[PDB]
Amino acid sequence: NPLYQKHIISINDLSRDDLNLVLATAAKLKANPQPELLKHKVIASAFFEASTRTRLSFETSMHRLGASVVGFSDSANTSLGKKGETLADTISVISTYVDAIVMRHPQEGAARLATEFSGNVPVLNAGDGSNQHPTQTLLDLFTIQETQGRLDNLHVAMVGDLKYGRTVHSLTQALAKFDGNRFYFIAPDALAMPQYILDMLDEKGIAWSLHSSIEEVMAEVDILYMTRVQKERLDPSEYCNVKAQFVLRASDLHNAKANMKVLHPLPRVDEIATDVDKTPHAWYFQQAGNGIFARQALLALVLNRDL
Amino acid sequence: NPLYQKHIISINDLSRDDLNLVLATAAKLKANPQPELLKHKVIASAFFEASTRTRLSFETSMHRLGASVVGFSDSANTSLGKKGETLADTISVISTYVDAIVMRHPQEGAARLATEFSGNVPVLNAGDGSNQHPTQTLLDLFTIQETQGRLDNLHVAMVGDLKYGRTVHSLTQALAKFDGNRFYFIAPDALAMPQYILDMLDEKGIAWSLHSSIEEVMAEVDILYMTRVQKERLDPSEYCNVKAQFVLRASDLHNAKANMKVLHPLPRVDEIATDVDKTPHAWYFQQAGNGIFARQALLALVLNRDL
Amino acid sequence: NPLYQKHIISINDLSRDDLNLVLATAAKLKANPQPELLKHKVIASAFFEASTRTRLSFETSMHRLGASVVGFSDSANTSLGKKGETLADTISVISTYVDAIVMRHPQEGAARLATEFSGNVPVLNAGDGSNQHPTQTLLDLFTIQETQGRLDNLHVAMVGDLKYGRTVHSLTQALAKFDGNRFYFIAPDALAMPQYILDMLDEKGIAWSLHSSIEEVMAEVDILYMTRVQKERLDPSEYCNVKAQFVLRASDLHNAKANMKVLHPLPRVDEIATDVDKTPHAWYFQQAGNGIFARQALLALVLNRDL
Amino acid sequence: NPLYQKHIISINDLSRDDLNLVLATAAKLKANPQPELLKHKVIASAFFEASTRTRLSFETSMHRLGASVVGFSDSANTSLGKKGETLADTISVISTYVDAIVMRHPQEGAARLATEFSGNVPVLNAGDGSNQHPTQTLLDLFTIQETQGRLDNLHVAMVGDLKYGRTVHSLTQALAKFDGNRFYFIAPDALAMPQYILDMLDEKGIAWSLHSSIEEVMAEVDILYMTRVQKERLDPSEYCNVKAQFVLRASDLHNAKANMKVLHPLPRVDEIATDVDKTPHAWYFQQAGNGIFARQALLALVLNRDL
Amino acid sequence: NPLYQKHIISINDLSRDDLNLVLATAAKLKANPQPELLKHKVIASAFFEASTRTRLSFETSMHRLGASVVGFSDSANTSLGKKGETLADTISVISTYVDAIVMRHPQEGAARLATEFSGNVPVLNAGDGSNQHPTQTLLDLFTIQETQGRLDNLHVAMVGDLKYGRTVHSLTQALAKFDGNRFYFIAPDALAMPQYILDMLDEKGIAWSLHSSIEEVMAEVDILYMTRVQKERLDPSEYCNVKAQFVLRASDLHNAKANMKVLHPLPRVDEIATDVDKTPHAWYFQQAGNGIFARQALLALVLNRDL
Amino acid sequence: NPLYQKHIISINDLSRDDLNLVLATAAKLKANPQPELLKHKVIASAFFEASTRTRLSFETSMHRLGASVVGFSDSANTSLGKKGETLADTISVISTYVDAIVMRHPQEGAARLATEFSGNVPVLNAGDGSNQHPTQTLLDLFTIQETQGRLDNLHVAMVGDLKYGRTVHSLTQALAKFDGNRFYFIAPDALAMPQYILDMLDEKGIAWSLHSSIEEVMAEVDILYMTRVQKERLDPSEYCNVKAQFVLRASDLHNAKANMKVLHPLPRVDEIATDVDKTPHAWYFQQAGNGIFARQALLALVLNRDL
Repeated sequence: NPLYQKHIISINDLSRDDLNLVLATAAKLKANPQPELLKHKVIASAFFEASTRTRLSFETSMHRLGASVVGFSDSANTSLGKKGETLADTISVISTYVDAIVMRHPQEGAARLATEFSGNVPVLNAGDGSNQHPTQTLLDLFTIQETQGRLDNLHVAMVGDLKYGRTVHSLTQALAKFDGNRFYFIAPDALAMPQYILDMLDEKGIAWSLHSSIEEVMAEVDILYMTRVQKERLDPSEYCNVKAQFVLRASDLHNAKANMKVLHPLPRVDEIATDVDKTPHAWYFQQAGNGIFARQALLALVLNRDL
Repeated sequence: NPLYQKHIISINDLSRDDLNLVLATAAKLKANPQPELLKHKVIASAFFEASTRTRLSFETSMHRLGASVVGFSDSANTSLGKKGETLADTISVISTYVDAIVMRHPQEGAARLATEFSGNVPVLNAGDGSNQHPTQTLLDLFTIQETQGRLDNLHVAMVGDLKYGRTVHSLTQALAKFDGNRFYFIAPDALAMPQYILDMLDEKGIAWSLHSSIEEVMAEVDILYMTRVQKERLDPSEYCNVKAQFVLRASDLHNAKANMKVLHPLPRVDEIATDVDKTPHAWYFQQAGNGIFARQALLALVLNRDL
Repeated sequence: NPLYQKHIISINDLSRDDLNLVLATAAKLKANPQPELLKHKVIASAFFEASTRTRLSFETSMHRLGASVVGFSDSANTSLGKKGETLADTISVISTYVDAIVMRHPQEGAARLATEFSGNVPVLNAGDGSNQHPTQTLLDLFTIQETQGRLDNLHVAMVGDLKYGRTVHSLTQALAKFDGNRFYFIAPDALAMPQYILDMLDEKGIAWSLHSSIEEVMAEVDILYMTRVQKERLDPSEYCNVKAQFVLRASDLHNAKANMKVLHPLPRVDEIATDVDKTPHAWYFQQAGNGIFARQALLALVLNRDL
Repeated sequence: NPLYQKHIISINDLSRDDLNLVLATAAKLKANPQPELLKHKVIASAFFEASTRTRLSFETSMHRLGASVVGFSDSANTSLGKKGETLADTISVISTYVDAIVMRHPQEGAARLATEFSGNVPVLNAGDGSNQHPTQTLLDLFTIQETQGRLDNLHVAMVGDLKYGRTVHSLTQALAKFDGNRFYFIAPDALAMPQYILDMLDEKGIAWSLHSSIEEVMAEVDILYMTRVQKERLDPSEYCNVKAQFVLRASDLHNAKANMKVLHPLPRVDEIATDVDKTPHAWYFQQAGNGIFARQALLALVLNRDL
Repeated sequence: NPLYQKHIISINDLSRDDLNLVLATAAKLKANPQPELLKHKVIASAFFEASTRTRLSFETSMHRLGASVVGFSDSANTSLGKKGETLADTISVISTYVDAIVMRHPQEGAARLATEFSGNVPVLNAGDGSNQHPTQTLLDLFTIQETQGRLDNLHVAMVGDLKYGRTVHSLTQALAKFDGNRFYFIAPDALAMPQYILDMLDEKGIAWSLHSSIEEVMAEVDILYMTRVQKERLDPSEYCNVKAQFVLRASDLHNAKANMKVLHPLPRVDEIATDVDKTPHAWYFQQAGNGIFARQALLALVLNRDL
Repeated sequence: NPLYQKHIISINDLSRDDLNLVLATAAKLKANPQPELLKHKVIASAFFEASTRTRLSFETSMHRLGASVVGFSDSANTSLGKKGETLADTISVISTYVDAIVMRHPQEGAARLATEFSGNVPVLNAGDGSNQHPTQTLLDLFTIQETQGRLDNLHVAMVGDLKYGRTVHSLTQALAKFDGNRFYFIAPDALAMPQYILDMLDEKGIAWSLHSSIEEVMAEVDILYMTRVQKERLDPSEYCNVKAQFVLRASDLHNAKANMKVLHPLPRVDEIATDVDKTPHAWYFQQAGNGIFARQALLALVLNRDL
């Protein structure tokens, strides 16, 4: 168990074998629950910015494995919020209480920074600004493997705010660990996929391309990964991109392949019309449900050495 | 068990037998706790408006039966609060996590709407604007039965904001399912009992009347059900009714019958003077305590098929 | 077990034997956990002002002993916050639900007041304005005993905001129960140790003195107890004292004794430079960690009669 | 010239001869302007609450007579607004600068209070909370005399917020100084004409009556004086009366007498439909225009001894 | 005198002869002031949105001609601001007081609307949202004629926010009334010159072109008219254009013609570096100073029939 | 006339002869008004922070001499307030309109800075943060000369906030220009008279001393100059000094000399009890009234060359 007590900060820190281990464990737990695997563990749920899916799915997963939970959903009633306490001190103190810390924070690098102050307590990154979202990627991969039967040789389009989308940074890096995947990036110029991601793809000799509409790749993709504009992260010089520039409607799916799935880490705003919800391609709610198995798997592996 | 996996949205959806089943189960649990009845259940506590009694009594009840709890007490740190997510999407995602959803929301019909998006997950309405409050009614009935020995042939006065009082809408409908109850409604004209409630009573041939003071019915009632003006729900054209128009003081109880109990779903503001708290008639804190047994009963029946 | 079902409001209400019992129990639990001691207990975590350490350490302690937790971290989404409910009514209702109430409130005397409305439910004071903080004192004593091997015949300096520091009021009273302790108080004139504390020391014939710098006592102390200026409690006529008047830096420790420990109930603001964190004297994070054992001990003793 | 250097605070302080003198002077100025009557006077325009008509008509009148103006339209940038200065000190200082003070203030009695601090400088009350509005009354009388040819033996209805309407308090008192006027008061019960006004009418043996609609007096009135609900002055227990309870529409004028005029001190909100503006009865804009002649007259008489 | 009592709302309503009359009058007044031309006039200065140049230059001009001024610089202390009065009623009442109304309002068409309610009182448009600014254009033309000796056969570049720039809408229309002018428009795509302006130029057979930098027209222009991004008028989908896209620096003027002048209606933000202020081309402060003569001229012509 | 077109920024820039010229002119105008001295002048009243006395007395003085006034009492509705315009640009533009600028601004050095952008237009400093208030000093000197018959060989106490009191900085410098004055400074340590003032007194060999109560100098002073704590200028580390530390009551005047006058530039807050107002020593309202003659004098001298 390479994941035992491992900090889970960036997909960059995980190997393909690490990913495969989590996915296999998640599949096993989906089939055979272990209500007491983490009995007598107490885990911190430390959310410094808003969340519905990530926090509630993480906490549910903790309880499904028998662990207890303490924490907060915003910093306003913490001593950090009201008394001037630093994040470093906050983590140091919490790490004397709990067996693991799940943390979401608006600043890039906050989770990595937390590991410097958490002593021997594993930190799991539930999102650090626009940087990384490794556990979203674990459930995304689980979902892709479940619907496509594999994680290699896929055609994957990512649409929307790729600049600020921590979801796509992690997912692109993860898929780049498998053979022969092909990427299509569709974003406003201002919210393009960051150069550092593209450079990584080039170093690996991975094929990718840019496009100005969903329509021009619709016939070719196995996975259409839609994203929300990260409104709360935008620089003022980017506010013209607040409205979704690419909106998916049911009619846009006319030439989609039979195996194609529309994914979306959620929440969605204007980028997916609700009429998509009724097509066989809509898979974002199934995807969200898979967060339970992916996160149970990760918690079990990080907190229980014996496989 | 007719309640197994049933959505609990409106008293209108429940039969008298349903009510009797919950009450009998609540009495049984009051006498013989079952700390593990709901072991391995995880329940969502989804509160979109303020609550003390309803949320904490519901969560306590969950723990008393061995269930775990995830959720929120306000929408501000959810993706609905900060990222523009719809309520429908919120429920859809939460329903992939938990075994039941307890939900309170400021908009009439929100709980019913949630059932359209919760898939196979039971929704329990902890209050939907000024509409329904079925679990308050369950504990009210439990309390009335406990102090009066029956739910039929009672004289019941309801006082205060009957227009916006979801408590009295549900309770009136429930009591209308039993034989021979007599209702006295005492409210400002602007906050009168809604016509749809009155029409229902007329269809059943149930006796009711309107009055302009507590004093004129005090000698006749078995139950005096006081309510708070629903200040946060009032239309501007109703702000003159913010102050309690009927205030109960200990001296007003001089001609009360020996069996008479003052109920109040709470919280109270100005409508009950604290000197009432010392009289044998004051029963609102006992009533609140009965929320534990009523809500345990409901949870047990909804989530465990075998009686 | 003298602590069984005892309200824990003020150090004034506890005897030296009471304190010794908690400390011995805490040491025992540190060595031999009891994951099921409080199984089937449900405890209220009722926080009406901000907290990181106190609330999370208390809740963790509850879970470590197998108890469940319900409550809130601020009053904003309670009926007290939104519907005008009194604190008295709030406590009365919560006390019908839970087996104990842990409460922090911004008003001096609030915890004592709560005991008047909690019926047969024990109230544990997690801080009542600038008055008392008994559980901070329990962990402080545990920490002092752990590093000094005793609680008598010590030289203890307290620095910073002693007027509003509920931490030092409780700790001074506790240490005054043991033989031969010597106190050094270092505070701005405006935030001096309250006269009522000093009078108590005089009645017991306890030696104490005032000083205008850390340096003048550094060579003599076993414990340097630093505090944060209670900014949110200051009268406007005291705002000049918001900035720490005594700042501890690593260089100030040049003549500290080898056994000397720097304590701080935390959070800290400007009063301890982070370079202190690396010296052998820094013990505030260890101190915070001891909150788990002290609070487990207190919960176990209050809620389980059999030792 | 009885008005020379007279404080103009309440209609109560003026005699019928005083009123007649202002009106005759206003008529004369309407016919023959005196651009230099007040040359070398400087007058303070001191407005502590909002105004369009009163302030701009007063200042225009000052300039039409050759006077200069200094002052403010709100207290926010005065030392009273930002530095904690009392109203008394404010008036004392301003009275060392100017030849007269025109003052509007939200508190009843403020203008009277100002006269205690203004030394030998005349104060003219442009409205003091819900109390008096003497200069509105002067222009109202001018307008009534202009359209009816007299101020005696009229039938005058006043409609709307009579409780808080400083306009109607002053106007009723003024009209009560002439022979044989008959009053009809039409107001919500909560905003009825104050008892002190009614008592005055009774002492003089003046006929008045209350009515619950405009329609029931429409055929009989010479003057229909409409008013705005004084929203910014209402007690919370009066907020149900924010919406106009009596709305005048053109169709309501079907049985109005040929000489009947609709007056309104303005601003109007919902109480007069704009279709009234086109009928021969609409006279509120003419009325507002007469503020120039009435206020010129008052200024000329107060500030220039020689008639 | 074609301008006598004329509403001055849009440049569209003025002829080339009208413009020439104002300019000739302005030149004459610049050379020979008439301190008493408008003695005994009172003019309203009615500003419903912010202004430095327009309001103060207009009021100064009024005083230079001997007129008096009443009004407001924001609507907050008017009855429109605090009592719910409509703009229409506001204008109707003010028009009974004054001899002319100068009005600036945030809504396009507000000045035109005012003329419907001002009776026989001339309205002068000091800016109506993003629509028209006729008096800015009068001073611009005066300034162009002063520096170029003519208003025909010029090369004029307009730069910045041409969509929301009421300044350039009026100025383009005015210059289109003279022979042979050539326009260069340099704007972000989102803030391009409105189609209705361009269509007008096409109808007249006027040469114009679009460009993406100042540099590409610098060598050819007689007038470089810079503008501020109208931040307070931008739609959210335009917020990316808040920062000036074209910034003029002294070094950019290296190939400017000797007669070239940089104009800017002001205020400027980031679009003109202060090092331009020292070059012979900088003429925006001279331009602002010419507002006095242009506005005196307009006031004199509108309010005094005899030339 | 050395003052003709002179910028009036700091008392430091004026000679004793300059001061004597203003005072003699003020006395002459007090005795013989000149209603047309400044006819055809237009002056800017540019107030960027709150004022009652300074702005209204300045504007009154302008009108008393026949000048007109344009300006603003706060920056909120200027283009500086709403459109991002710099102060420099604001002054540059205003200086093309008016014959002089009276300016008050919250930032030290703002008036001096304005002179760099005002071209040939004189700037008169009505207060620049905590720095200078030259026109307050002119009226103070006028008042001292009026009550003491001289400006030399006086005993003058200054009390309150001397650090932030622009009033006392200017007044101390002015009095230091005359022979043999003796100063007593009474202030909280935190708000002591600035060192740069004290150094100036030392360079001139002027006697001064510090005291901790009004009482210890009461018997010796000719002038008791009280001041308000400059609350809006205080650093947070000074907020303990918000309440007046020295409060003057009528009883404190028991041993005052018969010629002693209490001055206060006003507004006052808590530092002078209103019972002082009735004693012969109270002279602050007379002092404020003298602002008219001092400011008329200054305006006349600055704007009219011929004496």
